[PDB]
Amino acid sequence: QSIDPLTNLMYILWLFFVVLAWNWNCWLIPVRWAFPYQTPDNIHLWLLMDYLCDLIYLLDITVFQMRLQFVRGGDIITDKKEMRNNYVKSQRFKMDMLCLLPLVNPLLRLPRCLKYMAFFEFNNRLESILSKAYVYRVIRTTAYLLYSLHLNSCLYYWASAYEGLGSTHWVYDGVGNSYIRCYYWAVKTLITIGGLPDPRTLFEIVFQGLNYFTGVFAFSVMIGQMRDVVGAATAGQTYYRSCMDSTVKYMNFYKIPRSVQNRVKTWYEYTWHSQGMLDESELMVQLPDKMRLDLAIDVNYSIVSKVALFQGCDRQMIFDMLKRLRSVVYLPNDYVCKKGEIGREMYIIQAGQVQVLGGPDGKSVLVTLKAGSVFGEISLLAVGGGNRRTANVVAHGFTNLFILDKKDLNEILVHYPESQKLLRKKAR
Amino acid sequence: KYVYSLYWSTLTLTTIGETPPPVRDSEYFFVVADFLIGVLIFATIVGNIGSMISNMNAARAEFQARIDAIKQYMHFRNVSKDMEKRVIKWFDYLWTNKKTVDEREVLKYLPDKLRAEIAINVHLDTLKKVRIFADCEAGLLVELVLKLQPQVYSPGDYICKKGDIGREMYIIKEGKLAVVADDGITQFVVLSDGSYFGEISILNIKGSKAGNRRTANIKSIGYSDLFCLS
Amino acid sequence: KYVYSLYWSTLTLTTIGETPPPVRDSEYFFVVADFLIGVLIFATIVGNIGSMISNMNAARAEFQARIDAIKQYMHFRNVSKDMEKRVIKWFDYLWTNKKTVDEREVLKYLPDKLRAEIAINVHLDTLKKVRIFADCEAGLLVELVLKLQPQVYSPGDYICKKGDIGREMYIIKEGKLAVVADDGITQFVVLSDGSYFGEISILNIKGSKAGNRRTANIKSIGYSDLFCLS
Amino acid sequence: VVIDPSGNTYYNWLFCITLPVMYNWTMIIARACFDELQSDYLEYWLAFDYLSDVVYLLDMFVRTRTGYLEQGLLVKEERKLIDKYKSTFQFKLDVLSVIPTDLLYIKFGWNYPEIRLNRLLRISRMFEFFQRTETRTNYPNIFRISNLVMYIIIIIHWNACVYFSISKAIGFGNDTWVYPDVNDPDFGRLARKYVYSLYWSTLTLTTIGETPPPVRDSEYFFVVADFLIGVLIFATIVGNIGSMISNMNAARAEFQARIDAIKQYMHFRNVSKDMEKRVIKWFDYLWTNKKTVDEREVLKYLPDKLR
Amino acid sequence: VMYNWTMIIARACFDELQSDYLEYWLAFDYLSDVVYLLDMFVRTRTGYLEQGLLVKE
Repeated sequence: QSIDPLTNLMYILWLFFVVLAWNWNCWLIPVRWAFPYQTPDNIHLWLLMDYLCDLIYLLDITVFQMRLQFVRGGDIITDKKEMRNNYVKSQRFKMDMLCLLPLVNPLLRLPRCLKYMAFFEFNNRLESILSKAYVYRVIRTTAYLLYSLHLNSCLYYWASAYEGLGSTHWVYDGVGNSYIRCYYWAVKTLITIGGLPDPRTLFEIVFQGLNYFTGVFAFSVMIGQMRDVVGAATAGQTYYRSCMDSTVKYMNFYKIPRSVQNRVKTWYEYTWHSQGMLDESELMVQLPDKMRLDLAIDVNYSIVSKVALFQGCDRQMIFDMLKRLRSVVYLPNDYVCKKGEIGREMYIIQAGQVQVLGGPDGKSVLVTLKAGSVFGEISLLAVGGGNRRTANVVAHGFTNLFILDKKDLNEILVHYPESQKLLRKKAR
Repeated sequence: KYVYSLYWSTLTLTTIGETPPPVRDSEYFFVVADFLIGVLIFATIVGNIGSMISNMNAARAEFQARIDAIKQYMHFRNVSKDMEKRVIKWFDYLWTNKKTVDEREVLKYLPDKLRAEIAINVHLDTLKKVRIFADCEAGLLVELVLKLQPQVYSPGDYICKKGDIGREMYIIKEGKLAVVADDGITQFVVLSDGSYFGEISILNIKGSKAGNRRTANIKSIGYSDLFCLS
Repeated sequence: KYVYSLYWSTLTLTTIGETPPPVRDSEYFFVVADFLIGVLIFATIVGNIGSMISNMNAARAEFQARIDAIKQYMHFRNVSKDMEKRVIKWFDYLWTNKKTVDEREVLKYLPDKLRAEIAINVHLDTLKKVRIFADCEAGLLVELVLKLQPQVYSPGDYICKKGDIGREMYIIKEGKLAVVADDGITQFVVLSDGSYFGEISILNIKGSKAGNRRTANIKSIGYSDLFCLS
Repeated sequence: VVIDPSGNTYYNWLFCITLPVMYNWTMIIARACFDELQSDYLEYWLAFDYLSDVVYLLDMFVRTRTGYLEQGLLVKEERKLIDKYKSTFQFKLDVLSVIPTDLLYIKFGWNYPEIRLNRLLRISRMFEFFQRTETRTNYPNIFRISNLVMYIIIIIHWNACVYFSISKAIGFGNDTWVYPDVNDPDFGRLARKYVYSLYWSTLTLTTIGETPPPVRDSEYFFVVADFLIGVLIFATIVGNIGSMISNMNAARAEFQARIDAIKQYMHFRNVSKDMEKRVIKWFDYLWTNKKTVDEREVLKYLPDKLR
Repeated sequence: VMYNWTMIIARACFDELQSDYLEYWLAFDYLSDVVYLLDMFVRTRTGYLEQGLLVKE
């Protein structure tokens, strides 16, 4: 039963456990080496978690890690046969088989924790799935800085132990929890390692600039990740705002009246919500053509396929019309169709409701159409100025129509004569 | 009791050596957490004004990029100095009187109904004043209003000279054109805003006298900012 | 005499303030200027590192913007969940194999001569293997190579179906297509790289039996980057 | 008689009016907060104040004779120019800054220069200069970094003056946070005072704590306020520097991105290495000879007539 | 909400502030709960767009 490395929803959650175990090792080995926390009262409980870490590391070499579908020449291999030998010849098996061999002590597990690519793969999966993935990078670099401080404190504790508790000025004692003491020391020395009247020796003053540079580098990385995250978060808001005040400045320059100004501002605000984009074509053009075609045939294909006007035509025709459908949002009480107008287009309803304002003297609803209803298709087979609209059609609220202009139909018809003859026969 | 604690919190968030050492173990946790938390907020706020500042000066950045690209182009093409000063003055005018954005990309997102409304608000009376378009349907006049295209000129620029091929109709929105002779002097008439020319040549006429050919050299006195229909 | 001076310089310009305070009215503004220079320096490193990390992480930013935009669109228009999975898989495949940017946009920057040479290099041996273009002039074949267009597909996607207009020829560069019956479950011929099936249809032969109509359903079993000549 | 607001006379007059505005913004607070500058150099800053006032009046006159373009033609009518001037908030600000407030000298004494604090409103004119210069300069980055540095200098000077005024209000020597004393042989010299105030303000706006700790509540609050202001200042500085570096490197970054796109495509499709060398050499030729931009896209920006 | 955020931990920690200004704290504290109830009322009296119709039920 070959599993999917992506979107399996269980492989990522098990990678979570594996990266947690790897972090446990990478954070506990320095502590076990430096601090004498491996007391007889805790050695057994630590070594139990050590056994579980060994077992989960084994699970990351064979079994579940054994199965992984991949792609070769476009073809997805998911037969549980060929990647049995692909993994053993891959780099993933190379960084393994040395991270698990038997060999507490500092050098005991330092070569036994080297899976830096499994955590990167877990990262990639997280940013693939998680929507708010920008902050994950900064929390990653925060963990990096905290691990740097952890190592700097473990080394300080080792130095103090090798020098003696109460030997020189910089050493500490073990009356309390020495871990937080050493962490405080490392943090303090990350910015405070100078002092003219304290020439310690020729090996401490020289590297103070080095540690200050490391701190400044990490701090600049912090600031850069914040700035990138803020920019990525506010890009869409800034673009929408900029378009809005550019239109507002244009209209104020041209002394546009207050009412139409309110209408266009309402359109801007209502389209910014529930869309996130001011227009959909700029997104679609960047898309692959087959993706666009599938989107068109999965959004509004069944609505146009049941239209009685285009019955019996081929599929390429209707596919191309779907590709040339243009979305539009109408405000409440907006005259979608006016009485005595050319009415060349063909609207379909995808969200909202529209009403045919008829009656004895007008301003009277005759019939309301809902999502999935088309109207005006009889005009698509007309000629120049020969389909004067019959009545008035008004949008009840905020409606979402799909317009298909007659000129686009003519252009599409240019390439299809066998459907053109049928359409002209229907018109006749 | 409040202000000293506020100052101590400020010091603890900012620095680590400006306060007496946390002689008790539980105080070390407080100081370390304060340092990490404060560095987090400081990075966040620094990134915030960084992004804001980058956003504030961005139109200027693109405008300077356009100007630099222009100058490089006409540097490696040996364009004369007069044209150099003319285009530099043009970009100076664009930046000074804010006109960098064009009208076509400003309204590229609005639906056709709102575009039609704003467009008939901007110029419908002038189009109704046009002799040919006077007594025609409102739908046609709406169709002819969305097809206008802005064209902004500079002082001394020639909109058209005698003998040129005419396939446009020009309506002066906010400008002052003048009909000059072939020598450029001896002003004949001055066309203020709201007027138009080349309305008979925009439509083909059986046996027209001056077929698609201008019969008068007209130029801009100052800036023109007129609209054209093809 | 130099080590002490260098230590004082590197402690004053890092704004640590561990040096003895100025006492003689001339060290004061010297230290003030040193603090100013240190502040400007630190601003320089932080700005340079931020710009470097922004530039080095820009392609992922645009790809994430496009992926979030398309996900939001497909959630807004209530597309099928199966298509959601298909589109997400197609995008992750395109990012994994570094095929995100379409070839036309990628090659738009190159000059015409270099673009033509690269196009001849990449696919002109394959265009000489098609039956119709075996004995053909090389000058025409160069233009035909220049006219090829890329087409990327997905598993289960149909290329031509049956009874279509049939106005294109497809050259399988990468991937594997398949010829299936009307019900896409039974397989007859599984084509491979370099093959082609729309050769006769484009050249409309007089009297051709069942002209410009595909006679077999062709579906992509992999991702099948193909090239089309219209 | 009317001067083009885009010409060269307008720019040099912008410089000429930027001079006294900066002089006021820098010296008024200094000679009000110290009272030894004000006492010693009386006639210097009588003449300088007279010059600043007459330059302000000349700026009013120039703004009455500036001119604007109507229908694309610059207006050359005095009445229209005067009415256009007397319609903006700038006219109100200028009138507020030009009222004679020196009559309070007889009412408040010659020890109060704060009465000339209404002149700190023509700063917009100064801002205008630093905009126009930014358009006319050869290398904008150097000018903008100089402007930012000058702003930081002005803020630090204001903080030093405020600290000295607070120290005087509390009393010289009342505690270790205040200014030491005015009776020392060196600390009562008006040079030591100003330079030490600058040192303290710079050390306080920047990383906090190095100065002697506060004693009283007002000092405790002032230290925190200065820390907040310094944090904001340093964030603004780093944001400006980052924007500078990004703007300078944007062109090279985009050209490099184009190159990596081409190289990735040529690594995807198996291309002869000789053509890889040829295209790389072509891109290097484009970069070295400053021909990296496309002519068509460059000309797209221009209007049709100029094109 | 602003008052309940920056003026509750200042009394849970500075026992003198509450002991001194108890009457003002009680008044503002009851006002806060009254406005909280009115928050429920308003939230029950807000519409929402259904196909752009702005439901008013």
